This record gives sequence, C-alpha cells and structure tokens, in this order.
Amino acid sequence: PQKSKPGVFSFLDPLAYEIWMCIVFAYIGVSVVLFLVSRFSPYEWHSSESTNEFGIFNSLWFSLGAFMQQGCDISPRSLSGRIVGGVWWFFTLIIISSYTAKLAAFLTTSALSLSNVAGVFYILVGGLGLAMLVALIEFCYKSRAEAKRMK
Amino acid sequence: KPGVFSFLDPLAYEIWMCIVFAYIGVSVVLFLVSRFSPYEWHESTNEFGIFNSLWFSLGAFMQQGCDISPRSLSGRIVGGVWWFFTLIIISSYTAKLAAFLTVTSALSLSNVAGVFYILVGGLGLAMLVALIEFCYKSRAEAKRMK
Amino acid sequence: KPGVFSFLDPLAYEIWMCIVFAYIGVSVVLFLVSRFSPYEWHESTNEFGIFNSLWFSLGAFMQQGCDISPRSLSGRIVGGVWWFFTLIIISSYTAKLAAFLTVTSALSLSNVAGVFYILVGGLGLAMLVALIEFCYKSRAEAKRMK
Amino acid sequence: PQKSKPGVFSFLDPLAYEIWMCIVFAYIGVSVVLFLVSRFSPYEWHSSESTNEFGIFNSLWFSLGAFMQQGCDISPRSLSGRIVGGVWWFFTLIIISSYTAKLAAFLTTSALSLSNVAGVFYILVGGLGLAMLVALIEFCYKSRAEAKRMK
Amino acid sequence: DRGVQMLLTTVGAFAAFSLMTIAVGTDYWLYSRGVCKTEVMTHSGLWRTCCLEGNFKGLCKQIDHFPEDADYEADTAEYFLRAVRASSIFPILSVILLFMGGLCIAASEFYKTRHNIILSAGIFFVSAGLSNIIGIIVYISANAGNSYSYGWSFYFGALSFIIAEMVGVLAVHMFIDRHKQLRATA
Amino acid sequence: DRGVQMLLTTVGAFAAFSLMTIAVGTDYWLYSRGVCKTEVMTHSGLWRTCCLEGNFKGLCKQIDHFPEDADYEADTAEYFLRAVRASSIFPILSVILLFMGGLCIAASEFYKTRHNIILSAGIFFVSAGLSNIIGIIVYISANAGNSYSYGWSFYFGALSFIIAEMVGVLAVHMFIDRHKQLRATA
Amino acid sequence: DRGVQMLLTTVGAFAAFSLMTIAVGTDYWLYSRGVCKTEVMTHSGLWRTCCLEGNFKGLCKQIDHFPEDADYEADTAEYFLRAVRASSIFPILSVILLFMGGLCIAASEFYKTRHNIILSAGIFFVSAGLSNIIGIIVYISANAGNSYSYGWSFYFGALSFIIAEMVGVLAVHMFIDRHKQLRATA
Amino acid sequence: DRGVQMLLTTVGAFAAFSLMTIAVGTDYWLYSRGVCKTEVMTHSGLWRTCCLEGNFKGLCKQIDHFPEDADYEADTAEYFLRAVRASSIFPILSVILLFMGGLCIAASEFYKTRHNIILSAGIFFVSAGLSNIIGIIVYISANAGNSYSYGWSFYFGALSFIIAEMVGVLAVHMFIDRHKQLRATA
Ligand SMILES: [Cl-]
Ligand SMILES: [Cl-]
Ligand SMILES: [Cl-]
Ligand SMILES: [Cl-]
Repeated sequence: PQKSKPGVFSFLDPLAYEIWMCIVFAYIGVSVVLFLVSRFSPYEWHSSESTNEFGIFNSLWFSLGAFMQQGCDISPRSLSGRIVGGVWWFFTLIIISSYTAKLAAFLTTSALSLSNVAGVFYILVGGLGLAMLVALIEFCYKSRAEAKRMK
Repeated sequence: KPGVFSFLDPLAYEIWMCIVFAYIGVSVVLFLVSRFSPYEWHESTNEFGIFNSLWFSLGAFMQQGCDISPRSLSGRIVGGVWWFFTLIIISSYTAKLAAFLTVTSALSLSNVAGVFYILVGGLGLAMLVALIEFCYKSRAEAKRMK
Repeated sequence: KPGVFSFLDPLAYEIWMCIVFAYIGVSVVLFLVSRFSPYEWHESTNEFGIFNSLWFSLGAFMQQGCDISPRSLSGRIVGGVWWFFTLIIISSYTAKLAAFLTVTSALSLSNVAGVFYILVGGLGLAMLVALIEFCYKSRAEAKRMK
Repeated sequence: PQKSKPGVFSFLDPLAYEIWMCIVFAYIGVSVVLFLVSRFSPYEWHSSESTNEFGIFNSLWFSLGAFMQQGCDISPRSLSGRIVGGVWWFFTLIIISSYTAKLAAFLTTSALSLSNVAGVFYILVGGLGLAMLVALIEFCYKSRAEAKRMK
Repeated sequence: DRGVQMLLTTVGAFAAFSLMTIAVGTDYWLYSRGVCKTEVMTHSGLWRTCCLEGNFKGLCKQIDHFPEDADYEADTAEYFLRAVRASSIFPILSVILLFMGGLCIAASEFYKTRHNIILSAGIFFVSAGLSNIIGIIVYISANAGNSYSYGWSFYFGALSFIIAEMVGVLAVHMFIDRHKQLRATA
Repeated sequence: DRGVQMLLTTVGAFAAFSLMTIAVGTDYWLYSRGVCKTEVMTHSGLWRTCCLEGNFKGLCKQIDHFPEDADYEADTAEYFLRAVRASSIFPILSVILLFMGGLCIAASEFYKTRHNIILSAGIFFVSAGLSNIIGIIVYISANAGNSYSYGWSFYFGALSFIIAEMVGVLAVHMFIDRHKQLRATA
Repeated sequence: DRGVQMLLTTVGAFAAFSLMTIAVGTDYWLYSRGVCKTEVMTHSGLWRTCCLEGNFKGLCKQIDHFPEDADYEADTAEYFLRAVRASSIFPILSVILLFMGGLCIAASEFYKTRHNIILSAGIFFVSAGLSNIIGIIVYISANAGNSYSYGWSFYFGALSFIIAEMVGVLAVHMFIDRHKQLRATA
Repeated sequence: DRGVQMLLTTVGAFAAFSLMTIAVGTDYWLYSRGVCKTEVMTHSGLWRTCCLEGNFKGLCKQIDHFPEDADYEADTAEYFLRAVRASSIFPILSVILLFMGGLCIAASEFYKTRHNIILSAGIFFVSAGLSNIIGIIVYISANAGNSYSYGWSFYFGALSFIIAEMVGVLAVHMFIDRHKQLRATA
C-alpha cells in the first residue's frame, strides 16, 4: 500500500541486530582486557601511581575512540596492550568499512532528507541533556558535601 | 547542471542547518559541563573553554585529531555522543556523494572550484584577522611605552 | 559461498603479502633513520625505536592516531610516503569492498565471524603474553630477594 | 585491439591532472599562510623561543598530515591559525571523499591485483631509499664537521 | 567588564525571548503551495495556513494536523510525531525556559549574594536552545509528509537559538568569574 | 572497603555462574517454526527442540546437528563449525571458568596470604566472558547456516557475560589494592 | 646573514614578477583546435588566439569571451565567472601585488629602521600567490565550460606562484629575525 | 650480550644469503599450467620452466621472456617491465647486497676499532631487503601477463627478506651500542 518512510533509527539497518550486540560485547571485552593487561602487574606501579593511565574508565574511552575512528590523548605502550589495540584497530577497520558499504547499498539521485537523520539528532540532544544532568548532580553532591563539612 | 557548490548536493539544506546548530549546541554544552563547576578550578583542571570546545567539536566532525580530549564523565558523554553523530553523518554523506558522482570520467576542476574558493577565502580571512590583532597589540604596546 | 575470512576478498593474496612486507620494511627504515646517528643521542632525541616504529606504522596504516610523530627530515619522508601508500591502499580496499558487498539485505554475523575470532584470539594472546612477562618478573624478583 | 593493462600510476586516474596541480598549490599556500599567521607576530615570541612550534617545516608537516587524514603531534591554538586549519580540514574532507567515490567508479566481482598498486609500492620503496640516502648524507656531513673541528 | 557582561546578557535574553515568542505566534513559517479553504501559494505557521494571492487572499485556516484519511496503515510512531508537532510542545518549552532564565537573571540582580541563580539562568538558556533544536527538527520532519521556502518566522526561531546559546555562554562565564572572586578574597 | 568489594565480587560471580548454567541447561535459546517429530512454532536451545500449542505441545525432540543428507563433507571449515556447535564446548568452558573463578575467590577468602589467587579469579572470569562471546558467535553462525526470536535463555547467557566481565574488573582492582597495601607497609 | 637573505629575496621577487608579467602578456597558455578568423591547431593565452601552420599561420584573433548566441543571461554565477575570466582581474592583481612587494623590499633597503616594511612585502607576496591560485582556477574553469595542452606561458605563472610563496616565507623570516635582534639589545 | 648479538647477526646474514641464492638458483618459483617444449602442470623459476608429469616430465626449457608475437600494440612501459623481469636485476642485486653486508660484518672483526663497518653492514642488509621487495613485486607483475601456486623457491626468497630486515635491525643496534660505550668512557 502506502510507501513506508525511512525509520528514525534507520542508521542501524545496514547491520543485523546480532552484529550490533556482538559489537557491544566485543567493545566491553576489549576494554576489560586492555585495562587488565595494563594495570594488573605490580611491577608497572610505583601513594603509588601507575606508569600508564589505562584504568578501566580510560580503557573504555580508548576503545570507544578507536571504534569511532577519532582517537584520544592516550595510547598503549606495553606489548600486550599494543596487541589488544592492534586487534581492536583491525576489527574496527573491517566493521566500519563493511558498515559504510552496506549503508551505501541501503540508502537507495535524491538528496538525503532530515527525516533520515532525525533519530541521530534526537540521540545527540538526549546525550547532551544527560551530560548536563550528570554534571549538575555531581555539582550538587559536591556542594552538599562541602556544606556538611562546614557544619 | 552542477553548481559551484555541488559538493553540498548529497545532503539537504535543512541537514546542513541542523548540523551547524548541533555543532554549536554540542560545543556550548561541552564548555558548560567542563568549566561551570567551581570544584574543578584551582586555574582549571582542563583546557576546555568555549573556544577550545568549538575547536574540539570541529576537529571531531572533520575526522581530524585534537590536542585535547575530555576526561570527566559528562564531557566524555558529550564527546561520545558527538562522535556517534559524526560517524553516522559522515558515512551517510560519503554514501550519498558516491551515489551522486556515479550517475566513467575523471573528476574535473569545475566540480571542486567552490571548495577551492572557500579555502582561499578562509586563508584571506585568517591573514586579515592576524593582521588586525597585530595592529591592535602594536597600538596597545605603543600606548603602554609612552 | 563466502568464507569465514571473506573480508580479505577485495584484495588479492599477493597484495596482502606485499602489504606486510612493506609494513616491515617501512618500520625498519624508520627506526634506522631515527636512531642510527650518534649525533641525535645524548638518551635519544626521539622515542622512535624499532618497537615504537612498528607501532607508529601500524597506527598509520590502521587509520588510528599515534602518541609520537617523526621530527627529522628523513623520518618525515618515511612517514609521508607511508601515509600516501596507506591512503591509496585503504581507499582501494574500501572501493573494492563496496563492489564485493553490493553484488538489499543487512550484513549478517556469518560474514564477520572471522574478524570476531581474530579479535578474541588476539585478546587471548595478549593476556597470555602479559601473564608470561609477569611470571618472569616475579621469578626474577624472588631470586633477587634471596 | 588488445586490452590495455591498468596503468602503473592509475591511482591518479579518478582526479584530473589540473585537480592534482591545484591540490599541490593549495597545500603550499595553506602551509605558507599557516606559518605566517603563527610566527610573524613579535608578541607571540619571548635566545627567544616561540610560544608555538608552527615553523614552515612544521606547518608543511601539519598540512600534509591533515590532507592524508593522519594527524600529527601539533595543532594550531590561535584564532588565525585555527581558521586556516578548519578551511584546510573542510577542503581535505571534500577532496578525499570525491576521490574515494571516483576511485570506486574507476576500478570497474574480481579481486584487486598487485598490478594495480605496483606503482604505489614503487613510490614507497623509492621514498624509503631517498630517506636513507638523506640520513646517510646528514651523518657524513656531521662526522666531517666533527673531524674538521677536531683537527 | 562585569557591568557590560550583565547588560549584554540581559539584552540578549530579552532579544531571544522576543524572537522566540514572535516565531511561535506569527504564521510565516513556511511558504508552500496549498489551499486555505476546507492549490495556490499560501503561507503557514505552527497553527494557521493563509493564502497570499487570488480571491482567497488574507484568509487563514487552522492547520489540519490529523487529516481525515483512512489511517489504517499508520503506526504509533507517526501518531507520536504528529502529536508532538501539533502540540508544538518544544517551541513553547523553549519560550518558557527563556522566560525563566530571564526571571533568574532579574532575581540574581535582586539577590547578588546568591550565585547559583546565574548558573540556573545559564542552564535554562542552554536547555532552551536544545528545545529549539528539537522543535525545529520535529517541524521539518512533520513537513515531510515541489518547491517550498521558509519564512522569517522560521528564521526568527533559528536566530533565537543562536542568541540563547550565546547568552547561556555568557551566564556561565559570570558564574565562573563570581566564584573566582570569592576564592581571591579567601 | 575489602568486605564490600569481596561481597559484591562473590555475589556477582555466583550470579554469573548460575545464569550461564541455567542458559546452558534450558532450551529457550531460539523461537522458530519447525517440527518436533522423529511447521509449527517451536522453542529450541542447545540440545533439543520442542513445539508449542496443538496436539504435540510440549514434546521435545533432540536437535539434529547434521543437516542435508548423505553426511556431506564438502567444506572442512563448515564441518568444524558444525562440530563446535554440536559439542558447544565454549558455553561449557565459560561455565567451567566461572566455577573455577568462584573456587579461587573462596580459596583466597580462606587463605588471605597469597594475592595471586585474586588475580587467578580475575583471569578466569575474563576468560569466561571471552568464551561466552565465542559461544554466542558460534551459535548465531550455526543458526544462520521464517522470522525467529531469541528467548530468555539466550539473554541469560548475554547477561552472564556482562556480569562476568564486571566481576573480573572488580577482582583485578582487589589485586591492585592488595599490592598497594604491601607497598605502604614497606 | 642579512645580505645573503636579502639578495635571495630580491632576486626571487624580481624573477616571480617577471615570470607573472611574461605569462600575462604572452599567448601560449593553451594549445587547442580552433580557428583564428573573424579547426586547425591554435595557441591561445588570456586575450588572443593564433593558429599554427597552413596558410593562416601566425594570424592572431582576439578571444571572444561570450560564447553561444543572443547573449544569454541564464545563470548569474556563470555570467560572473565569464566576466571574471574576461577581465582576468586575478593574474593582474597578482602582478600588482608582486610589484608592490618588490617596492616594499626596495623601500626597506633604504630605510632599515621600520621593520613593518619587510612584513608588508611578505604579506604582498603571499597575497600574490593566492591571487595566482585563484586566477589559475578561474582560467581552467572557464576553459572547461579535442585534446588540449598547456604551454610555457601557463607554467610561467605556475612557477611564478611557487617562487612568490617561497620569497614570502623568506621575507617573514627576515621580519622575525629583525625583531629577535631588538630583543637581544633590550 | 655483545657476543650473542654478533653470533645471531652472523648466522642470520649467512641464512639470508643462502636462502636468497637458493631462490635465485632453483626453478620452483611458480606452479602453473603450461607447456615445456617449443597445457600441462609445470614448475617454473626465474629462468627455466620444467614439466612435472606426463611424457615430458623432467624436461626444462628457458623462459621466453620476449615471446614472438606481433608486438605492435605494446608500449615502452611493458618492454621496460619485461626487461627488468628477464634480467632479474633486483634478486641478484639483493644477493650482492647481502654478500657485501656479510663481508662487512666479517671484516669488522679484524677492524674492531672501525665502527662505520657495522653501520655499512646494516645499510646493506636493509637495502637488500628493499631490493627483494622490488624483485618480488616485479615478478608478480610480470606473471600477470586459471589456478597458479607459488613454490618453495618463491617463499625461500620471501624468508630471506624477513631475515635480512631482522639482521639489519641487529646491526644498527650494535652500532648504537658501540657508540654509546665510547661516550661512556669519555
Ligand atoms: Cl500559526
Ligand atoms: Cl536444549
Ligand atoms: Cl593572449
Ligand atoms: Cl630458473
């Protein structure tokens, strides 16, 4: 019957949902293994500060930056951390290239309309609002702690 | 008949407007969550002012590296959601540009003269801004030395 | 019938062999031109050892950032020619992959299971290497403390 | 008659020769303007060391890294230098995307053969040899200067 | 200067509020062909569509946000988007946030010892800009279901977003400066 | 903070082990059309397929891991994948590694002198997560080789992987802290 | 090193100015098939086209910058491009900027007290290079709107741009050095 | 240690030289269908093609690098590539460079005060690897003008490149260590 317009989350169409789930799982596993191989050894520490800054939060940030082809301010320096980074880089290259090719196949001339990216705009604005809320919550908690210490 | 700015064809004009608005909003929110709290001031623990936030957002969108990266939770949320937006938008633009160009002959300078003009105009504007700031600083130093 | 490693289809096997050989040669030459001269030593003026040279070359090929960049003339010649090689090869691979995949259905996990297996095997190898080095260091420290 | 084998330098085919010449000219101009706006002002200096490291050589390196979508260890910090960087980034994005799309059109399945990239391999090996020669020449010059100073 | 910064923030807040309230109020958002009774060049806004030529010039009609069709192929997403567009909840939310930010600025002027009010005004302005972005995207998406043009009412709202972001930045700067002064006196 | 961290680690390890064991044991991995007689809606796991509704509701038939006829051996890689799926060595390995990590946690609780037991538990949990990932990929790939759905047994394994990785992070943190405390004493 | 740098700068400035002037004056920018009567091989520049060989060898005909018929004003952008190409304002501007940079260098030679003259010469040379780039792009774009080739007049302008940019770098270096020497004295 | 480093470098240099000289010498580079007299499975190298089955088994024939064809469509690039392949200048150049690097390493033992010999050997080994890369690319490109396979002779040359790069790295390391020791005493 009537033509179905593109979905709001239509940017996920080129890859199957199982691929997305396994991508999330691989991201989590890569971040955990990177943090483990970077921080577990007592001989990489020095009250005591680590030689590298690859904690779990920083490992997750590094993996997310690598997957998005952006990069961050830190890079692994040990052999095992560099092995993790290299395999993650190869995985990212293959997956992103496949996604771009399949997106080119799927978008089928006519210019792309805002209805095709309204979902990514919604996600962006929601993320900005969440970040603002988190920052305000942290500020309120710190101010309350300061007031409690004062009184 | 392709225009001088035919490289903007793959995306609609509304998409370009919303991209500019999203860039502005992301930069403002990044600066806010990085610098608003008096508890990360000492001198700030980060160099994420409004100017640096705009520079970071432009570098992220343009697939280029940055000298800084957010370290807090909220700044990293902003950066990650901006990275996701950038990846989707740039991939879609590249796919649509391939569709527009594959409608075989080598690309001619007539199709990129617009980007060349924009680049040269930007170079001229940057030189003018540098000269203006140099003149202002020279006048200030001359007034000070008196 | 696509294989488990069907993502290697866009390029011929000879191309992959020559890519590996080129990577090795570029890393070796970069280390040589960075570290051979006694006149840039003191401690070296740069961190471009053989291991760091291999890391830099891999990061450049994989479209990923690096913590270091060559500063001398010859190191920068090596880096620039490697960047040109990487740009051409990666663009060609992306074009050929677009040709291969479009021969519309969403990509299935069966087409990327090979890259998933490679990633997990690399994670296991890295964990094993870290454990081996930890065991060696612990044995050395135990011997020293006696 | 007989099918012609792909050119040794066939990677330049997607863009016209005039486009390549203007790309080289734009690269030179961008590097020169970046160095000028970064280093000309006496109020950006301090015997005296500059606040930034954007000399002509470093400006050329930055522009080349930006065009190759690689990045370097330095980034402009002033308003004028950042305008040059931004316009160069936009130019690079447009030009590289157009080149990739036209290369996809031009390469026309069948796997890419080594005969299609033998030219880039030749260029790489020639560049490595040139770098080795330059490094050896510099070492010989420095050693000769040291010997002359000694005697 | 602190006084110049305060004056600029107040003026920008008032300008953004006035521009947004004009954009929501007037009906010159879209210049598209159509009808104004029950295919000519008409002008439409968030609520009304009016013809600008012919024998029906100057006649306005309320927008049919839910046209009387079969409606047996639409899903819940279309109904949700159409309801959001018809309510125009995001432009009005942006207007309300701008008004509350201006009220916060005035109250802080009356409550100069209280510094969290400046931060609240900045947050209100940033949120108003975000709400404006969402409303613009919703309006453009709803208009998707052949030449059309946007009028000054649409661009009045677009200018309100940019000003609100700029005023939001200035308000956060004053909050930073005010707390820096307190540390200097400690 | 050792008590709270240890309690969280042991609770999470037990939860992940139980989720993986239930997922392996149960037969609600996939919903698909088929038969359970030696094309109705059926639910299947790793070993058996059972139909729903109708006269044959609740009848379970063991999964045949060798499709087609004549026991074709055209591709060695496909045969190896089918053998891996039939054995399901990776979910079982994940269960075993989770159990060994729990045993290491208990032994470290009893000993409190050898810090390498905490590290061993963390390594076991991380390896269990990796084995879970491999098993999920193998299962989906074998299933691919008509709309279907994944049941709570499939998501029990998915939730098990996440908890195992989170517990593995917590175990490594305890190992890091324990070596920190020795550094302060020395 | 002031003398050597100054000599290199003035020699390069003069060479770039002469190359640009010759390129603008001469008519060997492009080789293409055509006629020079008011389809033989012809050589053309910015103003006139002349044929080669045959009975009409050496006859030069002025370039008609308005093709087609009836003076069609279809696209304003195309008309503006044609007007810019016909005026050739950018190569002439490049020549003028090169001459003014040379004049600045000559004036700085006599004064030796005002360092802003060196900076002015550098800015003039960089602007001349940018104008050369714009002129090259405009000329190629107008030519595009059947094998053809570029003559030595085209490459005289190309070599002029490179020398102008290199001289502009050298001039800025002299300006940087001059302010360094004042810093050491103070 | 220095002794093990020297022994490893000497052994690797000899191994790379022997592997390269075997690769250039033997004729098991390619396993492709063809003829060995004047369409069967044959084995070919850099110079000779020999059948490995049928009534013509064990018969070798020199490779026709310039087959007697019309040769009125070929350009100069094809002739250049064919001449480079026929001469096999790059494999022999790699062999010569490896031999010279080995001689430099051996001669450094008798001239232990001369440290530039180690650097020369390292440069020779790196250049030999680069020459090997060029020769491999040339051979594969020349074979391009349908199943074919590479024999152990081809992979013997490939292994020589990797060893030569590794031995080249070790030689540069000794040069760095030798000069670091000289300044340690001073
Ligand atoms: Cl209205
Ligand atoms: Cl089961
Ligand atoms: Cl002329
Ligand atoms: Cl042979």
